[PDB]
Amino acid sequence: QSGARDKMVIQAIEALDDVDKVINLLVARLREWYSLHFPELDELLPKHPQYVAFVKTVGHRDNINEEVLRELGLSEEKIKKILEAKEKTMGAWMDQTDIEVVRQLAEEIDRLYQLRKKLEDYIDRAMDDVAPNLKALVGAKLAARLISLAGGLRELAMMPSSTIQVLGAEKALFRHLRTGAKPPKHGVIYQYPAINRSPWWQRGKIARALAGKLAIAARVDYFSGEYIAEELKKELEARIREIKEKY
Amino acid sequence: QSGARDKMVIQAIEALDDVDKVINLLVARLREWYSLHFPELDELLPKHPQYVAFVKTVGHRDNINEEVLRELGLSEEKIKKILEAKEKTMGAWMDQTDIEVVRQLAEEIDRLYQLRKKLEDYIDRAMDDVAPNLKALVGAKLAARLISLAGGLRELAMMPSSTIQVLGAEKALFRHLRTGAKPPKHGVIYQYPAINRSPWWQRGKIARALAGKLAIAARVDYFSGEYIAEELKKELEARIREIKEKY
Amino acid sequence: KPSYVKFEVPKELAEKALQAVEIARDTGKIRKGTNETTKAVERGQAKLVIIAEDVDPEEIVAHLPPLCEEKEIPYIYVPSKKELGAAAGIEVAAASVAIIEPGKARDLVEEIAMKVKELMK
Amino acid sequence: KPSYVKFEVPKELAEKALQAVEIARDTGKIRKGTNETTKAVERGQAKLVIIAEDVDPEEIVAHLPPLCEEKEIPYIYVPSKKELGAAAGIEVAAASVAIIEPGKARDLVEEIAMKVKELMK
RNA sequence: CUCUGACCGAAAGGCGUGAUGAGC
RNA sequence: CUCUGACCGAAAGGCGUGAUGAGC
Repeated sequence: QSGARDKMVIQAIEALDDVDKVINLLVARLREWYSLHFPELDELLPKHPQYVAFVKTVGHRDNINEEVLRELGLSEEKIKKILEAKEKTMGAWMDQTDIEVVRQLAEEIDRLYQLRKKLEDYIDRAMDDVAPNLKALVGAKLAARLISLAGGLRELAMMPSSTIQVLGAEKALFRHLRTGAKPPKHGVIYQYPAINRSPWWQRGKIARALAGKLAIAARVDYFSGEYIAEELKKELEARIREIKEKY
Repeated sequence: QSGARDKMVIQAIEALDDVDKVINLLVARLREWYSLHFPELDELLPKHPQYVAFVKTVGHRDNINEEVLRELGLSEEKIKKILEAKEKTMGAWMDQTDIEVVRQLAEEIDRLYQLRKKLEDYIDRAMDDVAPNLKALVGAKLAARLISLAGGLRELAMMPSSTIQVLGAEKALFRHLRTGAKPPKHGVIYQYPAINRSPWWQRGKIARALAGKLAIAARVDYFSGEYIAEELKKELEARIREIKEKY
Repeated sequence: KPSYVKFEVPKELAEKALQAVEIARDTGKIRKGTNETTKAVERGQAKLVIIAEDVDPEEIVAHLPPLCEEKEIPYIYVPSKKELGAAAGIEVAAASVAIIEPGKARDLVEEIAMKVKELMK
Repeated sequence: KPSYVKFEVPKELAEKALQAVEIARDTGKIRKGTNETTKAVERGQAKLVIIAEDVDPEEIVAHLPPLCEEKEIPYIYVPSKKELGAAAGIEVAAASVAIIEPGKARDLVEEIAMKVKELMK
């Protein structure tokens, strides 16, 4: 049992979100900065992982040609058009010293994407030793945010379903609770596919159903280690299609 | 001349601040997380590079021994501590998989520290081409903040000294300009040692002395590349003793 | 008797419990069902909580005993989750109930808790 | 004549500058000193600006010509910063001076701008 | 300091192991 | 959209290449 493993899982999911923040931050800098040398590449490569991968392995404009752009694995339209904008760009010239420091920034953002993947692998595997039922229902990541929002597995296992349904809506909840404003129907559980994409008019009842099952899965994970997730998912599948039915 | 190198120094100095933002964020996370395995190291290694270097090269409590701690290069009372706190700790146990992912985070932050020193040296060497005088008076880092706040060397070289004394105080200045409230006596130049460490009653006068000299230093860097910073650094020493003399 | 049943409840005590629930329903106030019951315990609004002993999965009511020890609320088992439910005035069953205000039952509540105070210790 | 002197001011014109500043001081409003002058230019409050040609370093006033061509304000050179200083009514020197409102000197201002429009083109 | 609480469905049935209402 | 603007010093002196006053 141990019993601190849920705390480390929490740390890791929070870590994942923290890592996400810095990637978004460094990438932005990377784009603003390499744009002094090559302004157009920005709109061409809206996908960060691709933009960072470019700067890192290509660098200065002089190094591009047809060759290196395929080994980068970008499509054929994308290549000739970036290849075109180059030979023709209005960007400032960079020295070898100048481009090297921005290539070092890219190299680091790449290390980070790998770190991000490492964390996401850890959470996914650790989640099988911590709350298998939660994983089965909502996915590894979502179950971690739930544990995380509640403060731990035990703290989750103690909550009424109605608290679970609103975890991660804390602002909305406390607003309602004070001024009698209309309550949130969902917190983080909105991510759950069946909720996030469904007629807006059945989203509330699905959240209510899912939270009920999440409460039972959490109590079992914590107090037994018994595996009921299959019944649970099926009984949930049942109740959703039944909701889907009449509306 | 080129003429875009001043925009590159700007990105670099903004980047240097971002890297600092992320290092903090991730180091705060490193400590919360590793503290689940080893609570007591937190206070014992208040200095970040030291905590990171530890988690990264030591890891699990089972590896701590008189040997590896000296090779990590920390003092004698420290290492007599950490050896009691360690075997007697109340922190949770960690498997191999659990500690491997937290050490990955600490290998990352380290890359980040090396990236920060790379930026710090790139600014320092770049400043020597871009604004040698500005660098001499205030140091490369501060000189880059000035250029950054101004919007570029040219913009900064078009300014009155009164603007330069307040660069970085943008809100307090506007608020003084709108309502009529007392003006800021300094912006970023507040870091100049002779300002922030001097009797509070002389700070405005040293600010206004330094702003004076920076405006002249920026005009020379931009319009000539002539090098006057020795006299400028003396006339300023004089004026600062002359200021200290009476107070 | 599933592990979450921490002590043995005399066939008698069980019978008063169910009728403490019944008159507390008409002359008093109760919250039927595990979520509402749990809510009641955390708000210290619970005089007593009845836990059925046939719950499936049994882990559903497994958080009540410790949560009750923490707020120092007395709790008793009854044999049937369907019986419990009819006692509270509902067509279906109920895995737990809490009495908020005992109404005309305060006598019964008191003595359930005294006879309970022993079985624990 | 240092590179920031972009045209050759006839010994006469210079002398009409110094007494335009002189009378615009008493009968009008001027700004003495390079930081006030530059402030007066960016605010379009400069009618004319006079710039000494003996400034050391010469880069202290080197931003005044470009900045003046963007706001269109006419500028002219006088040979001495001490002279310019006195003409402005101060004991020390002045690297540049701007007349805000000419006062009883506007006549001189206009013709300085006219003769100067030429030395540019 | 952490929503509501018995109805829903044309019926078959669903529903306190949570109906209904509800601002991630 | 980006402070103030001729004083300060017991004097020697400093000071529009910025005195004084002023909420990084």
